[PDB]
Amino acid sequence: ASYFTSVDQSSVHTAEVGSHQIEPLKTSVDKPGSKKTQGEKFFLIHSARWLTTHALFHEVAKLDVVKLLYNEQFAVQGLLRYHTYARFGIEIQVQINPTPFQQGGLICAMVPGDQSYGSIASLTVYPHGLLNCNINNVVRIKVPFIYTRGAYHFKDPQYPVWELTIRVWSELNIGTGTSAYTSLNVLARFTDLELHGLTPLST
Amino acid sequence: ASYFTSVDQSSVHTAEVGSHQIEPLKTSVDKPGSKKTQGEKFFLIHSARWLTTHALFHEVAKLDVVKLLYNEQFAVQGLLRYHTYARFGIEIQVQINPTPFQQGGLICAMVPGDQSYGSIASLTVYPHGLLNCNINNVVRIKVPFIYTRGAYHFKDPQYPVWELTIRVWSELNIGTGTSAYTSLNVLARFTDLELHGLTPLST
Amino acid sequence: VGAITTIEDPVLAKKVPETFPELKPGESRHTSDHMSIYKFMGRSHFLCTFTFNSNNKEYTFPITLSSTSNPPHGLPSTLRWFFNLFQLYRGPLDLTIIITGATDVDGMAWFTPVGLAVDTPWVEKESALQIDYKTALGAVRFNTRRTGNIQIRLPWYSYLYAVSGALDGLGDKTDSTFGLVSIQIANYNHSDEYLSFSCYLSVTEQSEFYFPRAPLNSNAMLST
Amino acid sequence: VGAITTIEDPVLAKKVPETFPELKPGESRHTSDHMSIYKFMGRSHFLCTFTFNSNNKEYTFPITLSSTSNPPHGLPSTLRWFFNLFQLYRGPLDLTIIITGATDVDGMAWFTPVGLAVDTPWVEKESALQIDYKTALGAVRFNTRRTGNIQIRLPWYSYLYAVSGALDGLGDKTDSTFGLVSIQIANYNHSDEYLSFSCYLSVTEQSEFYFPRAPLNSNAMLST
Amino acid sequence: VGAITTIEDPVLAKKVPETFPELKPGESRHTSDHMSIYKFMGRSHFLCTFTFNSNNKEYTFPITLSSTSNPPHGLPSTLRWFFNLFQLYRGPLDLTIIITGATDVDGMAWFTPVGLAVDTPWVEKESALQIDYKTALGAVRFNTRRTGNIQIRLPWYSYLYAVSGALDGLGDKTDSTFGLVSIQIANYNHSDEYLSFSCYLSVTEQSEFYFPRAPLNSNAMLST
Amino acid sequence: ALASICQMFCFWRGDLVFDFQVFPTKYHSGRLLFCFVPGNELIDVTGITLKQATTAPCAVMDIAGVQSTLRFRVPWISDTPYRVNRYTKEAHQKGEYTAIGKLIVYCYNRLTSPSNVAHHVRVNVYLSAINLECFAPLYHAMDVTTQ
Repeated sequence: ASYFTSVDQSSVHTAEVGSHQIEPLKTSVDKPGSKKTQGEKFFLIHSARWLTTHALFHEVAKLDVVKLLYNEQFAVQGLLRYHTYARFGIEIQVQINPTPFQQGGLICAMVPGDQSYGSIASLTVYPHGLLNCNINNVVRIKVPFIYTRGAYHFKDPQYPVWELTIRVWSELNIGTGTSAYTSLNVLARFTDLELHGLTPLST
Repeated sequence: ASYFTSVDQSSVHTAEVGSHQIEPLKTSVDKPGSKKTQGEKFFLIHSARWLTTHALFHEVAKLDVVKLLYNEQFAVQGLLRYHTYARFGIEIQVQINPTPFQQGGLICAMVPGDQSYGSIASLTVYPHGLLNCNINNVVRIKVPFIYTRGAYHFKDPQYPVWELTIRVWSELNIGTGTSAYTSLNVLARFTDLELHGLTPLST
Repeated sequence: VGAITTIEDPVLAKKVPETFPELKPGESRHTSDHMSIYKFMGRSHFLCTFTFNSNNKEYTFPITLSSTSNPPHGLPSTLRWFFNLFQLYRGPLDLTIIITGATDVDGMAWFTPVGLAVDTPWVEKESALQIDYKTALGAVRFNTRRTGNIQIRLPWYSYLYAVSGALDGLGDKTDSTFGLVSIQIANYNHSDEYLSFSCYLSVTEQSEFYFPRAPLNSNAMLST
Repeated sequence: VGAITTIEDPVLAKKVPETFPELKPGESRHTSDHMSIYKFMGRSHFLCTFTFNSNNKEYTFPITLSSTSNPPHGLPSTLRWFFNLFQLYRGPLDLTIIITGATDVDGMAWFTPVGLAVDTPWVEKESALQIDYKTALGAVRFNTRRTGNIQIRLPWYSYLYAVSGALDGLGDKTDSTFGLVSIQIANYNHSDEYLSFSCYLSVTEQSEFYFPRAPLNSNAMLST
Repeated sequence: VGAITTIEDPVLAKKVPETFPELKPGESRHTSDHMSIYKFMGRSHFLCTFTFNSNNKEYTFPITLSSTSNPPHGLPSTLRWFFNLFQLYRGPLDLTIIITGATDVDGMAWFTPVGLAVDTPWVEKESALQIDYKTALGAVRFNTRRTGNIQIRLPWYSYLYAVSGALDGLGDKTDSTFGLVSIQIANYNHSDEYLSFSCYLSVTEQSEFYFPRAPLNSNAMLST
Repeated sequence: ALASICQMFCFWRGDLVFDFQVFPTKYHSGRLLFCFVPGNELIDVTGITLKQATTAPCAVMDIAGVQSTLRFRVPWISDTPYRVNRYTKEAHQKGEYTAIGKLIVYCYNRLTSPSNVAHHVRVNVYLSAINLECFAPLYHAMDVTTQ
């Protein structure tokens, strides 16, 4: 009993032949694919440059997390497309590559809903992490699910769940001749993902 | 450790907020979606008519099972598209609707590879079932995996694994005025499905 | 030793900072604390005010937690500040309204959940609703001669898990409304003496608050 | 009672049919049984034949389980019938070839797995392969004066789980070949006396068979 | 964690690398292994070939492990590849030679240790040695009518601890020779029918191998 | 070395372990992405963008540090238990493959560096195997695969 349910008067026993065989010598040694190996992997989101011309509190990359994860490119599209509702947690990577002759810093804040008004200088209240050329090039942020309904709706979502923001925390500076930029990358994955609501209508 | 693997010098602990909450009042009561609820459901394959003009041993519907299950329509497309290799068993439904004033019969045989030559009158050797207007309108066939390699390959398959065939076992006949046709349907599902070989290249 | 730390590493961010030698600063001298939310917002705060210019006119206002709506229509002063510190809210509210001016005025106030057919918000017009439709949703009928003030608890009835104060566009028009309170006046006959109302909102002990946000930049907070 | 059944229901299809009164028909009088596959095909059967028209020419034939290739090039007689009853095959084979006619002829036969660079099948031509390439794959060097017949076991070397006899098109060109056996002759100098060969294939005790198919319609079976 | 290492530090070079999640890949399905040297080189391989153009001529070839000597005189194909992977060798060899063509030919083959007076290598000339000198070193006398092939084990007789395949100049002329095998023919009288020989070298179970070297760059490997 | 052992054999299976060795200073910084793409070697790998690659298994490496070497172990993935050596035979055939798929190396972040050091970091690629099986010997000279 799964979903498709036959109700019949005349039915009959099925005719098997053989049965499931285990492999004494495996063809492929990797784990058999499933949800936990598909949905939960790391995916790439936004890739931009961080330049010295960005003033203080300029916004390098403004991202909408869930809207970006849903695309034909990423194999997690497989599940989400045929399911109407979902709820889930998110994890985030932010990786940059400073050369130690540079100096500066960034902030990566996960804000639920939208920033709206509230102060920029307070973004250390939201779950966050700080990039600095002195210490570390990587941050990990993990947030549970926050929303004003029971679950998210992919076809016509009410408002974006987690809209990530990145502000320049201190102006970038270099000496004479030093490389004037650095790459910037963002990674995200769903966690403990739960689906409901199968449907054809997505096609 | 899943697939995407970060190797870093500078890394750091992630910052959580809160934690997974169970729901004291559920939003949706159906089982959380997963592989076993998606891949293994019943899907529709071919729908044709069976008419009295079909002579003995005429072939009503010649089907290629795996080639038909892989299409944008069916939500099992979600998994198969992002995986290169697979192995699996198959189950089959064949449902018709005789009116008891008719008479006749069909045969549904699952032949691995192709029929090639061997005799039509022997199709009772292959795993099969018999439709008859006297007894039953439904058959269930369940066959394990047979193939000359380790696993199937969806992009450019060597040769179709299970190519289903249906022959008219005895000529259909009716009286004067009786309905001259009957609908015919086919259902199929993967079983114990195992995947390997993730890949972007499908897009 | 606690005078040096790496704030770029959150594990060491929970360290207890020490700098100079210190003593424990005794106790607080007054018993109650003022930093518990259920006390500070235990006090009531201002909400809105309106006046009736003619007899038999009905007035309606929603309680909207949105930041976008600017006073005089919206949340003023403290509430506008308080409902933007945190992301979500749920649970009942304690409403107190105060009557002034003219006397011998019958009135019937009701509460309308979000989304149901109701008068247009922030509009003073003759009632469009069937008298049979009003009392079904529940109402209190008050006279201004005897009391002139009413303290009543708004229930939590909504199809949302909770309501939020920070939203934009398509969401902010729907989720951000708590409910509608309406007041109809009758027997106002003389247009003189200037009947006027005022509301005051308070927070209960059954309310909750979730996921602290950032406070509002000063250009946001306003007054009537 | 066993004289009536419903064959449209497979559970009752395994019933033991009875019709009239009977007795147990004793025993079979000869010890061995002839219906065990490893006996019936234990006997060797015919495969192919070819003749050399000049000295220092090399001949090559694949062993192809395909039904599509019709004799003289293909499987004749019994083998063509036997390898189409079942879907798959794996495991070694026992090959016996027989030499006739002219004498004092050196020859070297080798076995080439599927897919590797090899002479064109069913073509009699001078060898294109380096003499160093031949003996590496392994070979036996035989003289016709002394023996004139050779019985040797072909190994199972393939990248396939197993090989199949019923295939169509793109698959039948690859999977359906077991391997190639080649024979080179040397010192044939006089073109007279008509040196000729014949092969005979047998099945081992280590072979297996899977998933019975339907036998071949009579127009399929042929002879050389 | 095993996905990062420092290969400039040999202690961490013996770490077991892990990258992704994996399963144990079962077993190998065929019993014997083909990567054991005593099996792969257990198979025989090609060595050299020569033909006699007249009666009562004697032929001699050394077995030289040197890389410098290029075929047709030297080690071809696999042996040339195999004896250059490792630095040293010692222990007996298994030699098999195969006779073809003309018949009723007596012959006597002997084995001559390194350094002792012997015919000039790779030269076909009448024997210069006393008949009394030949049989002392030991010999086998074979007739081509009956057998036509001989499988005989060359002993290890040398004044060296072992022999090496990679040498240059003054050393390569001496150490790199294993020994000399010679074959004399008699009663070849008719110059027709083209008597020809071939050798095949194999490795024993008593051989040893030492100190793995680097394999040969592709321009080194050749064929006859 | 791993080539000269298998150049004598028809079939093989196992896990090829690549080892990437950077030669930077301490003052460079940057990352790479090694994207494994299971399949055969005749597929078109070039039309793949960067975002599409993170789907397949990959590992992101950092250039600066005291670990210059990355050990990257391709798990064996194929429809058939054994691949084959086609280079002896002349032309291509459908279904008969050599590689288990292609490897890609992207540029994940750019390469930053001050003025007084070189701007480009060469990286050697090692090769070696584990759990390697073989059979069916032969003689072959494997030509250099170029590009």
